[PDB]
Amino acid sequence: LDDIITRLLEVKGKPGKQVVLTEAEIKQLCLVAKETFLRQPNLLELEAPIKICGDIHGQYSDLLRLFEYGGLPPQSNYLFLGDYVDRGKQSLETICLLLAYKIKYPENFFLLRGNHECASINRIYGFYDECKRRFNVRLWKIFTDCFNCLPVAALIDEKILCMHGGLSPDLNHLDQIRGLQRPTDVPDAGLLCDLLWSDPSKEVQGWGMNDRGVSYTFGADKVTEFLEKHDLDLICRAHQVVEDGYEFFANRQLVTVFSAPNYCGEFDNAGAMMSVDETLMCSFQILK
Amino acid sequence: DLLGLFAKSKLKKMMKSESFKLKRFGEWDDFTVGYIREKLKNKYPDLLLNYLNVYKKAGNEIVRHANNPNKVTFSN
Ligand SMILES: [Mn+2]
Ligand SMILES: [Mn+2]
Repeated sequence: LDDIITRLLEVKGKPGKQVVLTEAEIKQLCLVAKETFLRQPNLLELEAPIKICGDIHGQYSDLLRLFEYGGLPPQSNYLFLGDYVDRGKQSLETICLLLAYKIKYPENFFLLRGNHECASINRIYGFYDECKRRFNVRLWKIFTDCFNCLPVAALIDEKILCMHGGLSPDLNHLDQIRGLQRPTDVPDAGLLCDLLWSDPSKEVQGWGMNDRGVSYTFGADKVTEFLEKHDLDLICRAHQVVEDGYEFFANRQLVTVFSAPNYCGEFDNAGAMMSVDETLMCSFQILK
Repeated sequence: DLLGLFAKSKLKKMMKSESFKLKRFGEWDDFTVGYIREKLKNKYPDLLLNYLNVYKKAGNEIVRHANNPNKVTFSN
């Protein structure tokens, strides 16, 4: 309903620290975005050029900085790697805008599921409370139903594999991501869990138990083997705050992109976005 | 009144006996790692990582070919 959707974008395109939308509007974004996610596959097959952002964590004003740098949709294509909500002050503005652009430019704008797009997590780490306090808890369940449909990985020109978290001991072929059943919660263990939860480790070779308490660490050995086996050049993931906004692993066979600058007003990290051009030359735009 | 493959009695024996362990790992191969981890119930992580890192061997089998001739590079 293209008139409603542009007024919504227009209004969100403004700074503040108060609501500007109705519950029914937010409900609409969640319904329509959900249907859009379910039309498109769970493993996205995207083409460059495209701009790739990592965690935002409700840092709405920084999200606007990122669209400044990259160009508002559809001046560029975007893939976000999840973690839109939690920790920041403005999760609602953050997710509502992102969902609006998904609905608006569905062939040009993409969002993956982060481990925080999960009820048992965002219950605890702020989103549920932001929902209750600015609207109500019913709007939280509406987001949950929407998040449960978020796609889980994306493959760029068949050479860059993107997911929020990392590799899985159960990720033997990429079509297994395509086959993940969508309206789902994140199970405690297994492929979907690991795609949203796993981390690269410089210290631990192979598979290690993840200190977070779910899923795994993978060493540079696992990355090397995985890229060779699946004829991929790069893994692009997020999930971890990194000082310089991006950070290479395993001879640059993987990169972590985290887009929330100065996370929680505490980390003093830079945020990054990775631009992939048509030749798959990758470059990084930094926010301090 | 049998035991499951992942009975605690068997996991302990696997900790104590390399040959027994190898035999059970033989059967653990019939399951996903997700399945196995849920069965281990957050005990015997040493068994699971040994299974994952030592007993399981990775290929060098290439199982995919990408039809894109481009190759990732990094800018200056
Ligand atoms: Mn994370
Ligand atoms: Mn995070």
